[PDB]
Amino acid sequence: MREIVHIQAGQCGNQIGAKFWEVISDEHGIDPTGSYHGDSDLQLERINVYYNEAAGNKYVPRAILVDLEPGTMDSVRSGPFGQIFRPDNFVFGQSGAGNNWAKGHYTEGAELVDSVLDVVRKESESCDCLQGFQLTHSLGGGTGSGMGTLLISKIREEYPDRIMNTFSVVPSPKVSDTVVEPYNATLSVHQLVENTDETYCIDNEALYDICFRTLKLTTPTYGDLNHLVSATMSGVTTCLRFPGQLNADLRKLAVNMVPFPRLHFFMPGFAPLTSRGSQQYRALTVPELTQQMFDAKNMMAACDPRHGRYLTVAAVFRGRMSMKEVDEQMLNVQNKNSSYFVEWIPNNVKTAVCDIPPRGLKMSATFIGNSTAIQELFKRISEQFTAMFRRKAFLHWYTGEGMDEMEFTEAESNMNDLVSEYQQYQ
Amino acid sequence: MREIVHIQAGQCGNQIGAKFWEVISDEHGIDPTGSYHGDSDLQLERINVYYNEAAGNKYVPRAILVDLEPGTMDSVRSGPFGQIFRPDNFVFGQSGAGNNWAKGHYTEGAELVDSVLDVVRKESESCDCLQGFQLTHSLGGGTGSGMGTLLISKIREEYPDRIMNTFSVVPSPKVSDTVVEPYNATLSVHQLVENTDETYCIDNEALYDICFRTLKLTTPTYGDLNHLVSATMSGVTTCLRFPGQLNADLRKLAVNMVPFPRLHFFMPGFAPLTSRGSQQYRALTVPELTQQMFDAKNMMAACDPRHGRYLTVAAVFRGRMSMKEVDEQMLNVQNKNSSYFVEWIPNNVKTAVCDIPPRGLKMSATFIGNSTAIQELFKRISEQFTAMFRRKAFLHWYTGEGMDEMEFTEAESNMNDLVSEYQQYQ
Amino acid sequence: MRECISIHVGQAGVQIGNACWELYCLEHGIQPDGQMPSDKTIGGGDDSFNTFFSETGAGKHVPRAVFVDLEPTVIDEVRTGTYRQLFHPEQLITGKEDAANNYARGHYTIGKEIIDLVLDRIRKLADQCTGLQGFLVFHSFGGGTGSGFTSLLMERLSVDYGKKSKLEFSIYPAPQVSTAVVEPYNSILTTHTTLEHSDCAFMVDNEAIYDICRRNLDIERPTYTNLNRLISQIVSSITASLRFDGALNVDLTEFQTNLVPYPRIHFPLATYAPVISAEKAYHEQLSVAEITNACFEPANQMVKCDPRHGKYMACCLLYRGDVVPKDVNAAIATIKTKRSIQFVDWCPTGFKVGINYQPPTVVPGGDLAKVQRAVCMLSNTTAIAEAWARLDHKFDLMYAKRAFVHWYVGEGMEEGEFSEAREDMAALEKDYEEVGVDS
Amino acid sequence: MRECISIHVGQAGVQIGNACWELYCLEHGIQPDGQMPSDKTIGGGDDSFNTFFSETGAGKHVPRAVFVDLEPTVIDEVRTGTYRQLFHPEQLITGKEDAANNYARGHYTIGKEIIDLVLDRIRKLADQCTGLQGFLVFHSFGGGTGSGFTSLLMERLSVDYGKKSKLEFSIYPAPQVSTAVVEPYNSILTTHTTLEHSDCAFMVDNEAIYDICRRNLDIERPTYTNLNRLISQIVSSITASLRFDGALNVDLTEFQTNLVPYPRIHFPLATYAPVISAEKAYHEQLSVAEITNACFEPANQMVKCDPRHGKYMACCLLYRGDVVPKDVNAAIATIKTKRSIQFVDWCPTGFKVGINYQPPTVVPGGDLAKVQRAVCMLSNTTAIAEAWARLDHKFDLMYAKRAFVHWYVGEGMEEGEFSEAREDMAALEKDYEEVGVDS
Amino acid sequence: CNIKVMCRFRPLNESEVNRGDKYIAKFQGEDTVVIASKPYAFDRVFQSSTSQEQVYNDCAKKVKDVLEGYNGTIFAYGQTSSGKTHTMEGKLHDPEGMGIIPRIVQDIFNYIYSMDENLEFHIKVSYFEIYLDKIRDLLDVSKTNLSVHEDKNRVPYVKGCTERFVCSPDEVMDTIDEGKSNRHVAVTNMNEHSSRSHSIFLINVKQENTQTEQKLSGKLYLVDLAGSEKVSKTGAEGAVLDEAKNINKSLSALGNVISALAEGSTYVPYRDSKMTRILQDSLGGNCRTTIVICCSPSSYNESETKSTLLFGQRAKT
Ligand SMILES: [Mg+2]
Repeated sequence: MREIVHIQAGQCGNQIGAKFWEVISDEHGIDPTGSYHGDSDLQLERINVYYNEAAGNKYVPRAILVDLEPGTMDSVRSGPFGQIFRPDNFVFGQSGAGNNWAKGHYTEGAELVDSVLDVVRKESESCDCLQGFQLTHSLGGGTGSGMGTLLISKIREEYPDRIMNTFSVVPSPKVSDTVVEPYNATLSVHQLVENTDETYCIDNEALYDICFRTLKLTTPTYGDLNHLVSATMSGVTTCLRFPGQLNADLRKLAVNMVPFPRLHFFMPGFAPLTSRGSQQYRALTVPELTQQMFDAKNMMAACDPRHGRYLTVAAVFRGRMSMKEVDEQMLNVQNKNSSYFVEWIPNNVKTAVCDIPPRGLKMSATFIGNSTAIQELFKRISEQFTAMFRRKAFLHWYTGEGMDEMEFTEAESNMNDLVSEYQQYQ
Repeated sequence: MREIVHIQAGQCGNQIGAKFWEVISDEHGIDPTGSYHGDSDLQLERINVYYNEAAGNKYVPRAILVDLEPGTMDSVRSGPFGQIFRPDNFVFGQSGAGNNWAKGHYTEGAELVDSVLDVVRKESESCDCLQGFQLTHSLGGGTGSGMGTLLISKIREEYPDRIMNTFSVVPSPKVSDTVVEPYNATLSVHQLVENTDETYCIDNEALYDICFRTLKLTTPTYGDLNHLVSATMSGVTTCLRFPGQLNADLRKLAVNMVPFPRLHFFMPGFAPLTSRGSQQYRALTVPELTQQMFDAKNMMAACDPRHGRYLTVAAVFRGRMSMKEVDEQMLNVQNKNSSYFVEWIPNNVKTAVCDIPPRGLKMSATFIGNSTAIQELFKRISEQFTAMFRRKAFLHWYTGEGMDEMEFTEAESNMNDLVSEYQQYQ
Repeated sequence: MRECISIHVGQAGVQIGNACWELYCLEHGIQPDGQMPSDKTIGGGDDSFNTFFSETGAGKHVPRAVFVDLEPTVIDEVRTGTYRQLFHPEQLITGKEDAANNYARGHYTIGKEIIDLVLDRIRKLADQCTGLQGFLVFHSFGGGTGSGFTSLLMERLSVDYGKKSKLEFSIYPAPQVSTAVVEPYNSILTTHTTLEHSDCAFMVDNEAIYDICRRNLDIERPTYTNLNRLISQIVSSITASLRFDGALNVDLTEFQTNLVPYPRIHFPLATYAPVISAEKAYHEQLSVAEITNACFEPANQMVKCDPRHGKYMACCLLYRGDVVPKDVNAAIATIKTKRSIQFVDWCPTGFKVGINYQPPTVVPGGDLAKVQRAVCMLSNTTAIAEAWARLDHKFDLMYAKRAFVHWYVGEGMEEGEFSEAREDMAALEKDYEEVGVDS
Repeated sequence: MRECISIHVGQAGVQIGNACWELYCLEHGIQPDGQMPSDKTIGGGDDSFNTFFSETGAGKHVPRAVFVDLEPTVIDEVRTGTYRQLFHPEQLITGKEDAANNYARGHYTIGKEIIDLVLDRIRKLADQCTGLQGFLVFHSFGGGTGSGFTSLLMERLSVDYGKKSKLEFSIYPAPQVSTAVVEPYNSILTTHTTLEHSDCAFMVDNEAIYDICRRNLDIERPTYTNLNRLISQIVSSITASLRFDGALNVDLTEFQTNLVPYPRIHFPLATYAPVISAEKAYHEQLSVAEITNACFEPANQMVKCDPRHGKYMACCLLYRGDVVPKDVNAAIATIKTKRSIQFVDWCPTGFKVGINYQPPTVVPGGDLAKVQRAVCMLSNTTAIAEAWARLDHKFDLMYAKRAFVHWYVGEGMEEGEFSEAREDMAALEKDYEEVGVDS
Repeated sequence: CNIKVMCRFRPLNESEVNRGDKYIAKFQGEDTVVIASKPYAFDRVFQSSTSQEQVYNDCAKKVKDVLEGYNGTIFAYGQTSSGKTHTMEGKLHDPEGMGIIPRIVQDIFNYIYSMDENLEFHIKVSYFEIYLDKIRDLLDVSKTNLSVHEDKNRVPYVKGCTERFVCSPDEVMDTIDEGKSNRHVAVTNMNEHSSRSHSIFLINVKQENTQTEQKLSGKLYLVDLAGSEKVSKTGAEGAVLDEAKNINKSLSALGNVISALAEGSTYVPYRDSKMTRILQDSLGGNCRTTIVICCSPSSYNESETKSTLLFGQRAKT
């Protein structure tokens, strides 16, 4: 029960997912081939939150892989754990997208939105009472932003109540790699804000930090950034899939963490994170976890939270705890930083505990923060926009597909308001 | 394709040509007998620019030999490479011409002009789309000047577009050999100027210099003056007949070298030129060529170009070059003499490169200049005229065939204008 | 994984192309006689090369070219060389006469007899393709074919097809070295073409490439067959992401809305490094932070203008080889700080990286080293507005005495079609003047 | 390669001719009895000699002569000598009486009985020729046949034929040596002939040739049979380009429009060198730059007038032998500079070279050396106007006493036909006076 | 001064208002015309309203001095339907409806009917066109392919031209029409027939006085130019193309003549274009020449009339 469906869209979304479904698949003991070789009868008990049965004892996941360039959908299929998506699920147009948001929300996607909106319904009715759609997608490219946001505003009209996730990788100036981010992003966010109820902002600057400093790698290929955002995703939903001593689901977090209707731009994080040359020089019990977890250098979202205040905070633990450790650590790190947690909300830290670790470890914790610090993430974007748009630079490639000029101002105002209304709580 | 026909007229024209067609014929590997004994399959590839096929694998050239005294046309036939012209081509009247221009343009040629104008058409329709008529002829005798100019103004009415060459040997005072040059010449030039688009002025004074000084011969028979004007002619059209790295044809030169409609009296030149006792004391790469080429003593046309300015210049190279040698040598010799090249035209030097040398050598270059210095060639002529005509000397032998007296003044004025309109650009 | 057609006009065109294709057929294993020594043809989707080829029968591969010239003399070296078997002997068009550096003679009078035979071998090729990306139009602003005949081919290709991407690699008149007295008429005359009917116009001069061959490559006596190979690898990299797997791909349409800040301002000027000799190799351990620095020296710009005097308005950096995508970030970092590399304000974003995996490939008997990394900036700028200005001070003289006008008005054109082109290379200059001022 | 007919009048004529033809028949290999020892007569065009001969049958060659004299006594030496077999025995006309130095007696009264028999053997010879060049009219101003009979033959030949070239070699009265008391009537009387009905009139005196035989040839006791040989080689060279291959040929019509500045001024005066003895040879290595200098000494002019006092108006130089055409140019160069050789201004061109290849040929028992070069200036001048003036001061006396008038008016003429000839050698003098003044 | 240019923009018909071509002109002063923000500087210019007789009052009055004793010529230039045939030939039979040629011929008959009886004058005409670079006669169907030669004083004419005296207007215009009837082939399937070849009309007036035995002459040239023609917008092909190629190389070459004269250089290229050689006297110093260009302000002909001005813009500097 409590089933979740999964939508990927963009080169990001797909290369994140092909790792996601490798961590998930090895939690539940699933081979590549769909067969099963678990060891504990606990794994195969909620197998049907991210999976479907198929004859002969094969298990096939609930993916909807989407993108507008038919190369990605082949790269996925040859990787390890590729035999597994059942092939009708992919949906690929064949004309690329071209880092132009317009061509994903009006023209070259509007004629692909249905061959996916017509696989969600095929995959929304083999389930008893489902719970939400995940949507993992880079907010910078052309498919991801425009095509994905369109997909989302179509999904939120045939299902106006189920819950809605997004794992959106965000632009960052110090590792920027395209020249029209500040149109892609500020156009995408004017429509994530009205049509989702939780959004985990990963971004690549910080995700690089976390592998230079902490995990102390010579060379971070992308295969070791996606392998952290995968673990945050695997975390935020670990009570739906295992027995726990204080259960929390997407609905739990999405009611305890959102203190008004709009402010739902969380930032994730994960702990432990040890360069496994350094691992024998640190034995973690609960407090080591909860102190690494609130470090300025384990916010996968690029901002320093000290210039802001955590409005609300969540902590989804996994492993055998002793729950007063959890409770008193949280009271500790709530009374040590009395100036970093907002006052007029008491007991800011929601907790939860699962019971199986991620395999190979013994204790892990997935932090989900909601800080007013994001005041700065959407702020720098606006600069890199309010100069570019102020000279209609790069503008024609957008008017050429139908958008108006006005629509840009709409987005701009509607992402300046938001910053204003984190700023009150500062 | 791109075929050229060939008209000779006068004792000059014919003794030039019987050497011409020996250099051309040995470029393409042609025996005397019309047969073929080349070695490289590249020779026989455009063989049909100066040749025609004939059964049994004989090759026969496209000559139209013309003159009014039936001795020349026999001298040709017994020389080496004489078996080759196919005998219908000759056209000989039998009453000499008598160094009287009149008898070549009104009376004793007007009744031979058709038996040649009726072999050009026989030899203008075995070709796909031809390109021009050459016309090699001495501007001093009686057939050449008058008969040839008549032939040319008839050819330019059945073909008002194809291109028109002339290789006209010009009078010179210090080696003059007739007493009515200054009527022959100034009457011929009033009609070369209106009816050709390029004219290479060879003249015999300078051609003698070039064999006393440079080539250091004891005795220049005529067989070693014609053997230089032959090589200039063989040059000016070497891209039509071989593969090159920057091709130039009669149309190329005739568009890059003529800066107004009338000023088309070029002066040629050739390099290397080494007394082959002196040859081992000089190894030429490109710069030696391009420095000999602009010497006052390799302008086959008698004038010193330093008292004038090159309006435009062309250089048709042959051999394997390294093209920046060519380009930077030309910029060099364009910036060393900033006062000898006219200003209001930049980059005066047109270049080209063929790929097979003239056999026996490894590098050669055919310069074609267009200088305002010719201001003096037509100037001295006018003196040797404006005295003679001013006493009607020698005049009766002209009125006796139909010309008027007025026609002389016409010519005179029309070769004083020309000098005026090189003189502006000085 | 999708395909693009190539046109070659003029003889500089054809000979740029000779090397282009000797290189392409080496990047994929395609021998001179059309074959690729093959396998058991087990498949289910097999498009390893298709973008510059088409498979036909029994194992032969045939390229997609349209070689066009009115000169009948350059193509023949093709038709009998070592690339005989391979091209399709009904593509290489060959007219009757040549235009002889007379522009008016490639537009109508000597070219009205070949467009109808070349549009046809375009359209029989634009329909053996499933989906089509772009048209690469190699030509040469210098001569006459490549100035009139192309201004005809492009206009036809822009009202029949209409909305495609039409690229353009074109040789420009240099400021000093030249080989035509009537070049500054051709150039100013083809400007009405490279504004209304094309999008990218990668100009490349000649003296510049000559330098790049004398200072770096340790060859002082070059030929055209060593400039064309560099102008060939620019193209094997601007189209190196349609054709191999990538860790961050950039497709022949992504390029443009990354690279063109306005409808008209679209003349980038390329670059490339490493260009190192055979023995000056081992004293370099040329890792990414270095080859991204070679690109901004104002002594490797393949178009002799000074980029220092100017302001960039975009960039694009298509690295390739063994490049992992953090080093590029430290590299672009270093570049972003410098003085004397002045990015304009209204583009604070700055760059567009893009990486591939295939090493740039070598051509036997060539003159480049087996490097394991490469890069080809394509950096729009304002500095280029100081090359065209040059050709203006080479035309406002050769036209004040109407010199050489006769050969031109002779074949139909009029005296006005010159002053039109004047004002229309004057506006382009005014506009790069404008978009550089800071607001 | 075309042909010219010869007439001989008077006995000086016939004997000039005897040597003329002994030389011609030696230049070509024609034995005394008409044969040329022959070959297999394979052909297809064979005109080695034709200009002064005609082939007939079985191998005999017959010359083209018209020997005419009213004296019946000189021809017979022909008709029985060693040249018997060869001439055609129906050409040598022979009248009844002789005119006896009475001009009026060769014009009508003793000559009306031979013109009709000589015009006939002209016209049977002017039609065995394919195309005809000219008439060489040898005669002698001295006696009476050669003054009246020729003035009849030339007028007939000039209204029947009309437009041909009619040359004329003629012996003139000397200033001192003479052999006729009534010469200065003949001369002034034949002037109306050598203006209206001829073009070239090569006069040659006698004392002059006598000198040229005593100073140079080392013979002090000459005869007529040693003046005639020199007057013979002038003619074997003015017609040496119709008859052999040349490196720069000059044809018997080229001559005139090179050599005659006006309609009337056409009396050139010839010259010739080398004329060297048999033992004064080896002390000379007479190369071209020398024999072109011998021609302008005012001591080799075959007509005793001083060329220094005068001005040339044309020249013509028919070199022959082993002469290559550069040496001639240095030679004419040297001559063009000198003082005391005053070319008139209005002819700055100056000269007309012409070369051949056949060595001048020797006549056994002669008195000239086997040279390998030669030259025959034919230089129009103004100086000759000072020979005719002489004969005027030999006629304005023998006519003031009407001396000897009776023999003349006796045969029809009138007293006026003398004053006509007076004014008509007065105008010629006025005109060479004129064309020499500088403008 | 020496040379004068004139522009005249006709009014608009009913075909244009049906299609509704916009009005594109703009004027200012009496010198500046402007179309699409480009300034054209001239000498003398005329609106949709100015009347016929001031045209020649400011254009050809100073013809008076042809009859009084020096030379003169007037060109006329015009693309299709731009008023050429309306401003020269004109309404033949209205005193206030005629064109420019009769506005000359009438002044000449006036001058000859109003002058003293001690003087006598002669009137002479010639009519020849240029086509494909051969000077054709018109008054003689078979005399074609003429040439040209000068006299001893270096002033040219045509060797063979048919010259008919003239004494009465009807004589003049009769010649004019008979000549018109034989220009070379002109009319098309559409309405682009714009006089495919040039035409020249010589009016010779010679004078002699018996009081003083003084004899003068004046030559007066009327040139009707052909229309410039591009080779894209037309689309021509084959034979007609050879006409195009030629017309241009004349006009453009003609340009140079009208340039360096008005400019003031040292020597002027008169030989390169058969027509300028026929005029050679009638353009130069101490001679009066004026161009009469005609231009439409409508839009369907836009890219035409731009050119129709640049040519004239040459003849000024
Ligand atoms: Mg001759």
